[PDB]
Amino acid sequence: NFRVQPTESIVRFPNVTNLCPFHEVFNATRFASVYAWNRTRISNCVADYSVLYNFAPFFAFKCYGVSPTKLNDLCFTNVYADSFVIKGNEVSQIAPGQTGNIADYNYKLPDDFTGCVIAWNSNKLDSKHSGNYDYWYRLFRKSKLKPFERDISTEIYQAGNKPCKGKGPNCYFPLQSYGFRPTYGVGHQPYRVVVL
Amino acid sequence: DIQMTQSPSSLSASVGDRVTITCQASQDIGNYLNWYQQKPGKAPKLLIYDASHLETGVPSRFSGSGSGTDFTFTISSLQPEDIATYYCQRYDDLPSYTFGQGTKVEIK
Amino acid sequence: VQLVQSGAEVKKPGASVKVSCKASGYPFTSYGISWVRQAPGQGLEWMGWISTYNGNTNYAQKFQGRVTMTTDTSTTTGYMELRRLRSDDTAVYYCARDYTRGAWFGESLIGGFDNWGQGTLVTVSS
Amino acid sequence: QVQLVQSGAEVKKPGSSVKVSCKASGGTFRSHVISWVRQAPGQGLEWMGGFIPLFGTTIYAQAFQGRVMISADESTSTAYMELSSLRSEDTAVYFCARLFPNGDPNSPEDGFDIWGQGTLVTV
Amino acid sequence: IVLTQSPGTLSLSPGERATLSCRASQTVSSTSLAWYQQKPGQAPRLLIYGASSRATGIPDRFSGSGSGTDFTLTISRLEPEDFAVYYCQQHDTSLTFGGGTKVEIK
Repeated sequence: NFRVQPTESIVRFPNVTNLCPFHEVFNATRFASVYAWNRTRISNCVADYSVLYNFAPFFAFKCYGVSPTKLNDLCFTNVYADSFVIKGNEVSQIAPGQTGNIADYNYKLPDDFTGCVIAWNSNKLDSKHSGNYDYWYRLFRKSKLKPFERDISTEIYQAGNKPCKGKGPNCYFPLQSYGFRPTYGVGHQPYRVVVL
Repeated sequence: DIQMTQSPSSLSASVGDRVTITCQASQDIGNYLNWYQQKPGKAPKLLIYDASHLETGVPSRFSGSGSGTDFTFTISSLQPEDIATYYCQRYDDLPSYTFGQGTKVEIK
Repeated sequence: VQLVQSGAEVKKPGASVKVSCKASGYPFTSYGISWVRQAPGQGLEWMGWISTYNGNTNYAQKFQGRVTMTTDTSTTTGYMELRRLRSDDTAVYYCARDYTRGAWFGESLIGGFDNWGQGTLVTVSS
Repeated sequence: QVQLVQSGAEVKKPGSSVKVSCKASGGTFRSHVISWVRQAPGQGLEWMGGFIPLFGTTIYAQAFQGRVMISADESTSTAYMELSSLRSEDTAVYFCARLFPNGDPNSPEDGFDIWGQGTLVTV
Repeated sequence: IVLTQSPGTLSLSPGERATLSCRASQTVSSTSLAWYQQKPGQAPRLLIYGASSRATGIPDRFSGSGSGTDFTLTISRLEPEDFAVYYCQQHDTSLTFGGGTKVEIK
């Protein structure tokens, strides 16, 4: 018998479906207070991620979760893009496992699958050589918060030597203006960071 | 010009190291003294204007003082990052912008 | 990011405006464009805001029926429309991506009036 | 008060490791998790990564992420960066600091930064 | 509440529209917030009261805008006139000055 023929035509269901809140967190001017992790529920979609791959050096592209590929291709409901600022010593803690000072008081991440958290230093962008004291974070909040919550709850610290409000002398701030400088380490450089 | 020079010109000192850095010009500056420090790999930073009164920024460590012929930009307490070359421009009330030579405060 | 705006707009005392704001190389749908009216010397008058997603609009009571913010979602060019133009009304405005009221909800969110319009220098001179 | 004496300033060459030491200046090291500053030459800042000798495993530098083998042995009165697989990228003034999680109940004036001296690495 | 002159070293040659973020923190109405130019080593001038607004002394070449926490002084075609040091103020909330964003040269 006889027939074969190849020519691939794969005209697709969509036409112009809305992209995503992507290129809106990757490219936002003012992120949230760190404990108020600006998770959204990223919108309906065409979240065809490739606008991911294009970007200049991230310095944190390591997909905290599934491989840094396949996100464009896989179809999940929402990746709940979080938005917050940090400085590097806190950014070190932003990873699955990897509990540390800020993922030990403020910003914790679960076992895996933190989307594809994409950190980067924001030297020129969140601190001036006046040594900016802008964005409030919580060290000595009380203790490490449980993996991946939203912490607009900035419960104050149990500092002892006193029954009244727990706070030791008075007002033990879980309100730490990130208090960094462009002349520090990047552990203490301004850091604006996108989470998924 | 008064053709700005600083005289101490190369005060070598590590952390703290009770500091004396003075932009004694050729002649007197009055209240027309800039004291500069340059942040390497970047654009300069003017910390202090006439004899004192540091800019918002470049913290108090680099501290302006001295009112006479020689105006003393002493550091109270530097740290390893305060490696910064201490030249000094002189804001002349009509622009003349005579900078300095570099009195770098060091670390080991 | 460029938010291409109109220029020396020539309106009249008794005309209505269609200011341009080319929603620039950002995913237009996932944001909202606020506006402020830089009345000459008067800082900026709070104009309002379009939700580039749905078009939820917080107009200015000053311009209640006057400002009626619309947009060409197709060619992504914002049209903040003000009737009541005049010489005393000939004042420049700008665009701003409203991240104060994060869009999609008409609800206050973190961030400021984000990246801005070029400028609509409305010349309604009489 | 506290000084956090650091090792010195020498160049190291590719493939091998760069040794530096944030040395103990009269106690005041135990809490004081000795992390590590890098300070890229003149382009930018950096954090070398440090070790967490405070009763647990170590954090590694975000920038290099896998061969930053940053060990630090506080009781021995020495810290280390222990960067195996160096090439050239260093060319920097790697500092030892009392990086943010490193205050004492004493010395609050040297609050959350007791910096070091610095180490010029290069090729 | 804090202010942040972002382009501390904004390098745009004369004759070209630039953008200078002094980037506040709050949603402050510019009714308070303002700008103050100082010669690079002198006392601040009354640069931009109203923080976008042009007064007598300011030429047209100086440009800028902004609200909320992202005040972008979108400066127009430049001059050495515009090469002083400009310090965006905040008359609101216990005035913290600006420290940064000059406009630089080749």
